Amino acid sequence: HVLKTKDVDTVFVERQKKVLSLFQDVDQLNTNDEYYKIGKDYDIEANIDNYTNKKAVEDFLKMYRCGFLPKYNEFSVFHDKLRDEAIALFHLFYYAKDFDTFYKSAAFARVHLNQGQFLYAYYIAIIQRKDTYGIVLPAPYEIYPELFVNIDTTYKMFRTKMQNGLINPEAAVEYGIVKEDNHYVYYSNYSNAITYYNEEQRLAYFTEDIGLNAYYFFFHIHLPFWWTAEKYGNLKERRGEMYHYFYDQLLTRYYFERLTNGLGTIPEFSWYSPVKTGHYPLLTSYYTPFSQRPNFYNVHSEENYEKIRFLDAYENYFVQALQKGVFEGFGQTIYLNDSKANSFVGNYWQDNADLYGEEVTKDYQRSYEIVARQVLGAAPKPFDKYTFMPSALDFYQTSLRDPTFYQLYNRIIGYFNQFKQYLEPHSQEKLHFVGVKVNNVVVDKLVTFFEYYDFDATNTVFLTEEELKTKYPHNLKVRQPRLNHQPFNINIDIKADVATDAVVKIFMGPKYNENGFPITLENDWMKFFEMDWFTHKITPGQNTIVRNSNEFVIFKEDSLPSTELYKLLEKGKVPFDMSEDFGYLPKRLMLPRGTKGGFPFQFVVFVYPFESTTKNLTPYEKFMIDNKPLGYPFDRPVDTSCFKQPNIFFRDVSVYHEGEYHAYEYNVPAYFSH
Amino acid sequence: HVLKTKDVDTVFVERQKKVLSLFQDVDQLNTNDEYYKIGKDYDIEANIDNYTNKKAVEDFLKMYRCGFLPKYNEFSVFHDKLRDEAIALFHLFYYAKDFDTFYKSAAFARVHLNQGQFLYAYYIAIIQRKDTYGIVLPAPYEIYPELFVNIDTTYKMFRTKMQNGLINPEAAVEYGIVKEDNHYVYYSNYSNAITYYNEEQRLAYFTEDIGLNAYYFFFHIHLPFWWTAEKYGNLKERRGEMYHYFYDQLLTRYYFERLTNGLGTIPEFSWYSPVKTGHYPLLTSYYTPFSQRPNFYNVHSEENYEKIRFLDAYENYFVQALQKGVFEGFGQTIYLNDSKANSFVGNYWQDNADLYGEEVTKDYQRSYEIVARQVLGAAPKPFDKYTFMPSALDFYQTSLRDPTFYQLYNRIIGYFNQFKQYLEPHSQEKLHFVGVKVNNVVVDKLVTFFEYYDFDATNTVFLTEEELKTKYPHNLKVRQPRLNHQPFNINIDIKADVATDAVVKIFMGPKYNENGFPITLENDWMKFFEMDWFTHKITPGQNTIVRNSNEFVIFKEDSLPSTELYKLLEKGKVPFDMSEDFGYLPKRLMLPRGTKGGFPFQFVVFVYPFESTTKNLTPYEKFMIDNKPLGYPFDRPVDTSCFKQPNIFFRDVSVYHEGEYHAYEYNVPAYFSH
Ligand SMILES: *[C@@H]1O[C@H](CO)[C@@H](O[C@@H]2O[C@H](CO)[C@@H](O[C@@H]3O[C@H](CO[C@H]4O[C@H](CO[C@H]5O[C@H](CO)[C@@H](O)[C@H](O)[C@@H]5O[C@H]5O[C@H](CO)[C@@H](O)[C@H](O)[C@@H]5O)[C@@H](O)[C@H](O[C@H]5O[C@H](CO)[C@@H](O)[C@H](O)[C@@H]5O[C@H]5O[C@H](CO)[C@@H](O)[C@H](O)[C@@H]5O)[C@@H]4O)[C@@H](O)[C@H](O[C@H]4O[C@H](CO)[C@@H](O)[C@H](O)[C@@H]4O[C@H]4O[C@H](CO)[C@@H](O)[C@H](O)[C@@H]4O[C@H]4O[C@H](CO)[C@@H](O)[C@H](O[C@H]5O[C@H](CO)[C@@H](O)[C@H](O)[C@H]5O)[C@@H]4O)[C@@H]3O)[C@H](O)[C@H]2NC(C)=O)[C@H](O)[C@H]1NC(C)=O
Ligand SMILES: *[C@@H]1O[C@H](CO)[C@@H](O[C@@H]2O[C@H](CO)[C@@H](O[C@@H]3O[C@H](CO[C@H]4O[C@H](CO[C@H]5O[C@H](CO)[C@@H](O)[C@H](O)[C@@H]5O[C@H]5O[C@H](CO)[C@@H](O)[C@H](O)[C@@H]5O)[C@@H](O)[C@H](O[C@H]5O[C@H](CO)[C@@H](O)[C@H](O)[C@@H]5O[C@H]5O[C@H](CO)[C@@H](O)[C@H](O)[C@@H]5O)[C@@H]4O)[C@@H](O)[C@H](O[C@H]4O[C@H](CO)[C@@H](O)[C@H](O)[C@@H]4O[C@H]4O[C@H](CO)[C@@H](O)[C@H](O)[C@@H]4O[C@H]4O[C@H](CO)[C@@H](O)[C@H](O[C@H]5O[C@H](CO)[C@@H](O)[C@H](O)[C@H]5O)[C@@H]4O)[C@@H]3O)[C@H](O)[C@H]2NC(C)=O)[C@H](O)[C@H]1NC(C)=O
Ligand SMILES: *[C@@H]1O[C@H](CO)[C@@H](O[C@@H]2O[C@H](CO)[C@@H](O)[C@H](O)[C@H]2NC(C)=O)[C@H](O)[C@H]1NC(C)=O
Ligand SMILES: *[C@@H]1O[C@H](CO)[C@@H](O[C@@H]2O[C@H](CO)[C@@H](O)[C@H](O)[C@H]2NC(C)=O)[C@H](O)[C@H]1NC(C)=O
Repeated sequence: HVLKTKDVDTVFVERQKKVLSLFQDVDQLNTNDEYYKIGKDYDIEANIDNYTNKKAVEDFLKMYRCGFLPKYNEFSVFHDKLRDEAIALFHLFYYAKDFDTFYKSAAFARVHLNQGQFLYAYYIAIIQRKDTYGIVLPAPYEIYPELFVNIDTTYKMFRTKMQNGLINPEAAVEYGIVKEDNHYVYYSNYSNAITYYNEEQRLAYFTEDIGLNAYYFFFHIHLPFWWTAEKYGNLKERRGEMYHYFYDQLLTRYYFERLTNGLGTIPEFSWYSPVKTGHYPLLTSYYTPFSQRPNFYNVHSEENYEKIRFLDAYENYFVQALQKGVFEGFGQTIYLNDSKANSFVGNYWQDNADLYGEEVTKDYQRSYEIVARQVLGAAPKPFDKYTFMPSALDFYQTSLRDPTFYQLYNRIIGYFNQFKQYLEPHSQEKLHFVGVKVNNVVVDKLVTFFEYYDFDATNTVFLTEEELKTKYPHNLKVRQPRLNHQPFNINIDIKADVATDAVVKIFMGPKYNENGFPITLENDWMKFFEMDWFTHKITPGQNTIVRNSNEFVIFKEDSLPSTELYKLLEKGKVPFDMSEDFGYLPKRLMLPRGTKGGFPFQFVVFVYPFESTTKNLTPYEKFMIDNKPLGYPFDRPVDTSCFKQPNIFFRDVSVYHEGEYHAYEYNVPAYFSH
Repeated sequence: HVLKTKDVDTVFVERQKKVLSLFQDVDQLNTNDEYYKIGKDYDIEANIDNYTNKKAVEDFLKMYRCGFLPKYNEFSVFHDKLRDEAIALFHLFYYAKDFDTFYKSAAFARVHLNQGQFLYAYYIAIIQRKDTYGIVLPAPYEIYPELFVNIDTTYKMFRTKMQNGLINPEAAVEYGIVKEDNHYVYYSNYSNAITYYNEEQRLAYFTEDIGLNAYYFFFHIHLPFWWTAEKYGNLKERRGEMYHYFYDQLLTRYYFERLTNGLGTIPEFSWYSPVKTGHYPLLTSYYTPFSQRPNFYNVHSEENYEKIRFLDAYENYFVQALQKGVFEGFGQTIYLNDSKANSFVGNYWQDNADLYGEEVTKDYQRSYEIVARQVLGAAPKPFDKYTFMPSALDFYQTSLRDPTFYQLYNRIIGYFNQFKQYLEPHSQEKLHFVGVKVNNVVVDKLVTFFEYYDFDATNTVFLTEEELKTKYPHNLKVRQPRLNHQPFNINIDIKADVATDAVVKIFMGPKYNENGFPITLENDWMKFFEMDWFTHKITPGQNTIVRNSNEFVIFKEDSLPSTELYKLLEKGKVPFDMSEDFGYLPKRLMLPRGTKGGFPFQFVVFVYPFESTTKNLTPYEKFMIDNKPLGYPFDRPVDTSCFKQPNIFFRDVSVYHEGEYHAYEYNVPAYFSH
């Protein structure tokens, strides 16, 4: 298994090394590094001519002269002041006329501003600026290790750095601390191996997977809710569509993990009753432990009355719009069948900039999601604008760790899916592919297993004045057994009459509902996980297609550590996926953990005529190369019919799991010491 | 597989035919039957000299002159008036000087009294009277089909009888109605195939198994809570022990079923909060449907205020007694270490006759169990002393159907197990068998599966005047897939120093807790299901014991329908087990349904010195042939020690399940019509 690579020129390489020079030892400043001198004395005012937008720069300066979030404090985009500052900073980065002015602005920020705040605006700018297109971003877990690993292993790294090494390596092994080469390796367990407060803990290997969490972070920085989608041209008109697709797909995938663990559907809650599923983040900031929400949390308390009424009102509005058939307000009146209605509900639920026709949201345009994250996070109200007790719900990099995150968005998609039943359902004729028929589909054995995975966590530690004189160590390694599966083929048999360009899609869906009974397309159309999308020229007669799971376009390879990125740069290359598909879900997670006896699911292949791609979303996500609605044909209900189309095939499938069932078993000292 | 038989003489054979003559078409009277003429004119008063207790007879006559529960009304021993009348009836039967007087009294009852009331006292008298010892009892599901099969199938039988056969056999098949020979067979689903109101429904194949339920009914009539245990001699002093053992074992067996179904530990509840798991009995009486308790039932309502205070007080008394190290009241002072302590707590929790040192319980001796069943049953207060809306908790034959049954007794055994930690824990020395060592234990593959089981359900129907002139039809058969498992051997390897008489016990226990983590003997000693108990002579050197599951003494063969009993009688024979082990749990249920991949458990063999059997309980249950406390050595905690005793062995074991996972699949017309 070789990783696909891509060729880059000398300019790109030079810009790549520059951006990476600002992603090192992020919680500390190195006066020996070139960036410190540049950044410390950069005069934004004096170079105001090197920015395409003078107003944005002046607003930044005006804001900056008043002070920004101090260093070391936690930064969260869900807090007004912090967000506005971060956004002003983003504008300073985005409007730099050229890479050089941008780099200097970045260095300025790195030296003067809050590390978290800088990293946030930095990450987004690299994604948004045209001149940095293709630039490979370092893994978020490598940049925010304190957000991707529990305190028990963070504390072990702290103890190692404080002791300046291992004092008794033979004893350290019993605490998962091993030395390999010149690296210190830390075997890190998911939380279900240290605390089991509720049954949802059984899903910890999935909800705490660094790749899954990185995936949500990438989703957000690819296109922040506070920013307009203008830059992406077409996506703007299809933004709400993308919202639905992303969350439906994520919720459905999470649902599958629940199913193979016997946890049933995503729980429903009320803002007027205790929230059943609590959550205890084993994370910490530099000033406080993350807030905890005990099981059966009394959410309807005096501190949340007003917020709950707002959330209620927000839901009420939508439900009433569905009833009367029209969305009023926001400067327009949309009937449910309007051609922009789909984008409206999506933008409405997310309360994004595009809902208002602006480039950035304002503080007074209150958000359902932000307020809901606030009350579900269970944190006491902020001490002040710059100080708050964070919860898993305050970061896109830790959101998926909280069971209520899925419950919140499942509630939202719940309404979105209700809205979809008011639309014209897909007719049997529009779904039919005259001349095309799928005679059979055979799927190879589906097997999951846990496999060790390492990543650089050195950013967890603080370097010595002497250590800063020499090259960075990239000394610490965090090792966790992560979910994965064996590659598998899908053999498709297609009997055709005429020759035509066809599109073939591969989905994965449940076979039974939570109670073990047969699924129903009428109520379960939204439970199909899109796995593949590709064009294929169908020749008259017999057509045999073989798609290997490693080829599914929906997923990407694991990221490589910054150190391997450099070696690859010497060759004038960059990982293909890491550069162009950084937002895709890691392929090692395309399958939910199976069971020893094999858990029931079904694959489905659908092939339809290839045609218009005039309003595709390639500038956003590469695989979106058609005009059909995202998730087609499971994007909305379908005109109930008891006789399936010949161009769609459903194949039963079983997901088995090999090796140790529980991930923590691979971190038992007796085991890894062999 | 041949069923063990037993030889019986002419006297026995004649009495067996007499007792069975009163178990036919029980809801109807046959004036053509000999018993009718006998019973209709039998004069109890005139024969008073034929009973060994004249007071008992006069009390029955005095009571009977005021009236008894009318025919067709539902009978339940949990209602005062009904119980008192039944007990008087039981005394009339128990004190008959000889079988003939007994028979005539019974015939009198069958003609004049409420069917259910009669069957109840009849069943018990047959078990208690010395001259009827060994008499075979008909299966309870054959006598009370309307309490062992849901109404959907009962209504089908009614339809068949009203039509006097099938009007369209070909159509009837699609509804589970089939004709085989001269029988009408009805495929009957467990409730989870028709309504899935909560996750507990997943357990319906077990909680509704007719054998499991019959088992509870037999436990009761064997020795009612309202009767003293005097007749059984030693049982009286060890009654409490027997109470703990019966329920703990049953709760543990049920816990195993939850485990392989991902349902965790037995839920805990509060009398002051909504009861989470509801229950919908798909049963009916002749006047009303059974009462239903919806999920999240508001149990703390004005109707239950006083009852709940009584229940709370009952529990407080016990908790405080434990805290102060002594039980006070009920005519004595018992410190926790008193030899009479164990029986006191069991008799206290059951509020039985022996708690008071009386023959039978009185109306004012309020029962925790009866009141708890009253409020958990959720039925509205009784219309009057003879009329009430029944719940599954009003019958020993339907109790195991209701999830709260296990929650109630789990709560009670929880208190019993807390009491046991105040006693002297078995020391390692007493557990040690000097010179005996179990080197190894090997268990054959553990495999479960569903298999069709039939029983006579003709009592569900009413016969015609003409049909009554001829022999009873035994026309209707109920067919259901019931749990079962393949036979398996356990090879025990023992290394002895000298020769001795040893006792060997076999238990099945969980391997992991509900969260999937290792079990702990300090906290899970009460979770070991006793499977076998037998004496074996040990010779010096190497010993090898091979026990087949069909040999385990704790279980019994399934019961035979009454028609088969007659045929066997012609040869002067009766089924061995049905005769003297009717109270045992059906062996086809000794193993919980497994999983396709195999669910983890562990078998443990323990061998100790065979000695004293002075206070054994053979008169009650055959297998209780020792002096040791029931469930030894897991009858109480053990002096925690990380080093295993040589004479005890634990072996990991996996229970797989073959064929269809869901029982209802075997009742699908397309399936059984082949
Ligand atoms: C415990 O607990 C407690 C309780 O809580 C606490 O306390 C707290 O504390 C805190 C802290 O400390 C505080 O705060 C702080 O304060 C301070 C002071 O204040 C004041 O003052 C100021 C100043 O003044 C001045 O200036 C101005 C302008 O701007 C003017 O106007 C005036 O006049 C003056 O003048 C002067 O100036 C100068 C001096 O400085 C010179 O030039 C001369 O001298 C002249 O003359 C000011 O500004 C203020 O103001 C305010 O206030 C007032 C009243 O009072 C008013 O009127 C105003 O308006 C204002 O106010 C307000 O407004 C509003 C309201 O309505 C709001 O917003 C608020 O409130 C405000 O405030 C006063 O007066 C100060 O300074 C500081 O600041 C800082 O921080 C912040 C945040 O926090 C920011 O924003 C800013 O920007 C700053 O920053 C900085 O720092 C930090 C730390 O802290 C950091 O992180 C950052 O980064 C930065 O850094 C920088 O700086 C520093 C110093 O400062 C240095 O050091 C550094 O350096 C480094 O680094 C670099 C890089 O970057 C390198 O290169 C090097 O090398 C190294 O070295 C840098 O440079 C703050 O704010 C408070 O207050 C308290 N609270 C209370 C209640 O009290 C404590 O802390 C604790 N403790 C423990 C231990 O934990
Ligand atoms: C709708 O809804 C409504 C509402 O809920 C309902 O109503 C109800 O109904 C019911 C039912 O019907 C009712 O009840 C009833 O009533 C009746 C009447 O009463 C009256 O009367 C009586 C009687 O008297 C007499 O006797 C005595 C003695 O014992 C004396 O003393 C007197 O004087 C008299 O004498 C006379 O008469 C006689 C006749 O009888 C003769 O001998 C001569 O003539 C002389 O002179 C009485 O007892 C009563 O009393 C009472 O009351 C009073 C008041 O008024 C008082 O004072 C008293 O004390 C008494 O008691 C009381 O007490 C207490 C109080 O505190 C309480 O506990 C209560 O209250 C009581 O009451 C009167 O006066 C009656 O009779 C009836 O009875 C019956 O039943 C029961 C149960 O229920 C029982 O227990 C009994 O025993 C009886 O039984 C019977 O019947 C049944 C049915 O019913 C059955 O099941 C059984 O088994 C039995 O049977 C028998 O008999 C019959 C008749 O009756 C016949 O028929 C039969 O036949 C058969 O048999 C065999 C088989 O087994 C064969 O063999 C043959 O063939 C066949 O036929 C048998 O025999 C009851 O009780 C009520 O009341 C009502 N309620 C109201 C509010 O009103 C309705 O019903 C509905 N409907 C629908 C449709 O659903
Ligand atoms: C009054 O409200 C209107 C609309 O609600 C505001 O107009 C918007 O202004 C923003 C500039 O911040 C534009 O980006 C939008 O396109 C405008 N939308 C509409 C519908 O006009 C207007 O700014 C408000 N009045 C004032 C004085 O600000
Ligand atoms: C008052 O109550 C006491 C206690 O319940 C009764 O005493 C019992 O009497 C019976 C005689 O039938 C004895 O067998 C018991 O051993 C006694 N128990 C105790 C604790 O003493 C007493 O009989 C009752 N008195 C009356 C007049 O009914």
